[PDB]
Amino acid sequence: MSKISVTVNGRRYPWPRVPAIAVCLDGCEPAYLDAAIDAGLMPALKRIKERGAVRLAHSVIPSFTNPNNLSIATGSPPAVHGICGNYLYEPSTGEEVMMNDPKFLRAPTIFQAFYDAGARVAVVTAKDKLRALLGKGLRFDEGRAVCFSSEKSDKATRAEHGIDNASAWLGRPVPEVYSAALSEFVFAAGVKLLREFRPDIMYLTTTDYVQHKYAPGVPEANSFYEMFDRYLAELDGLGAAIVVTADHGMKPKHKADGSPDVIYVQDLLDEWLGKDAARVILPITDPYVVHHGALGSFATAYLPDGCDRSEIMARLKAIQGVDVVLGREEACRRFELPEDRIGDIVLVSSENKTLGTSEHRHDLAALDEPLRSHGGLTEQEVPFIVNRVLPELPNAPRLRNFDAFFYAVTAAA
Ligand code: VO4
Ligand code: NI
Ligand SMILES: [Zn+2]
Ligand SMILES: [Zn+2]
Repeated sequence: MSKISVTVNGRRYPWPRVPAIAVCLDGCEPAYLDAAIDAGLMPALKRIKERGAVRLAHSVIPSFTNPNNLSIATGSPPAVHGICGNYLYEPSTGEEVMMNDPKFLRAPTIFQAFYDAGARVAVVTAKDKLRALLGKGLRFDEGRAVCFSSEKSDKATRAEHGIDNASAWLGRPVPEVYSAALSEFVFAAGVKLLREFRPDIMYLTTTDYVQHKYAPGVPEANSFYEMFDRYLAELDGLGAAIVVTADHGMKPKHKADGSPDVIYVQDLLDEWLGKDAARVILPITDPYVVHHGALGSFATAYLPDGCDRSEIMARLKAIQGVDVVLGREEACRRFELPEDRIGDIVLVSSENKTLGTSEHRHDLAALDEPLRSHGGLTEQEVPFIVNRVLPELPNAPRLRNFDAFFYAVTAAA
């Protein structure tokens, strides 16, 4: 007998004999897990690590939520699926269109590929805009797919989500968006789906609310992972093959005084090239939000015609805090990004600095806690833990977070 498989974006996925689950712990710097385990708060993960396969994997660069979640969902980098930020910039017209609608996804998900082959597939996200992206190509008329978010769980319908009101179904209220509970709801939904729906393939993804606010090992961070461990214990106990990984890590990005340490890339380009001659894009989050939430460690810039790119790149690279400056061609090759959705230059900042646009209008420092963020090479390294024996499993840099499903189904097969 030849074995059954599903081929997705040039990778062959064996059919899982038991449910195959990937859990994306948003912003989970490996240190978070080390600290919670050391505090005796994660007995299940502690045992799973001991008896399973423990690795570190490399995220996609930019180490942001959407590019990484979509890489995990498709088993491919942004050069294939097309989601390399939160919004793209039109060189002419000067228009900014969003990178949140599914029509911008250019490759099928593993979920669709398995669904189309007859599998039972489940996707639970914390935020609803990711739900729509991740759910592309799923159908809800055969009782074989479930896809909803914690955020809009009470709005779920059979015809569009595969379930009528996930809040009522789970027996928990819709959580606050800015809360640990938004992620807890995902884990609880995942367990109930495993019990009652028995998916062949399931993805659970969360938010990095807690991680942006609290460093590894502080009480509020520890309590989050303590909470997660309970659900991990239940999933593991139910017999699923599980990969626990993250979309990206998290580092402190604040000066000694606790204020954001920022390099304002637009200001610098204004002086050298003329005001608004170039356009700096910060892919971390939506461009019409200004409350310190738009600070990450990766930026791209669209330069005016007939300017010296090589000269502009050399000046930025000389700045302390700017670790990597590359042209579109080199950046797309190196980070595996699509050329048609990236600027003329790509900038990556140092470990404890971020990249902003300009100081005129600035970015409003609203929340108190010292800045923590991601996007750079220093948030690329993520945990990759499997609850099965897998001695051949590679390690970083060969192992990617978007190998999660490949190894989940392999472990399940
Ligand atoms: O939604 V994010 O983990 O790129 O802040
Ligand atoms: Ni909850
Ligand atoms: Zn994230
Ligand atoms: Zn984040």
